[PDB]
Amino acid sequence: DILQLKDDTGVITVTADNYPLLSRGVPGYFNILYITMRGTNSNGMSCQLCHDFEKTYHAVADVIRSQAPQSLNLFFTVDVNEVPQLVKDLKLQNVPHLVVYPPAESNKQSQFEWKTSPFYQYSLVPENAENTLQFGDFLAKILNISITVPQAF
Repeated sequence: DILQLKDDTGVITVTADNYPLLSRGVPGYFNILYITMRGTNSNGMSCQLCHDFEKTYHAVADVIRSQAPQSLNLFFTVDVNEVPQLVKDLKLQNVPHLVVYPPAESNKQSQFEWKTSPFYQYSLVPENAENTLQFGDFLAKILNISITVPQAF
């Protein structure tokens, strides 16, 4: 049922409704979680970084979905204005974040939670908002795959 939540871009949107379930993970699957903010903040200010990496996020997702079909990974996106519980649980203080949860150890499955499970974090800064190569390499190393991201020469 979880796998079928993927939109046409192959990305699953976290909601306040499905979050309690999704945060419990899927056995064997990595969780790639983009934590963002697509609207304005309370101050009425946009998040240019969120918007920029969003496109980088999807490009790399598409590449991996196409070149690593066997790969046990799930791509998620959560907006901090839409899922306040995830914001509290994850003690979020800013955006955007990109974190990757490895699958829980089988013997420790029932104790898996986005909130308490260790994760890799890809450092998001304006300097790499659009570097699909570097982000691609990041995931390829974690997922143990070899990919080629379109970037010309």
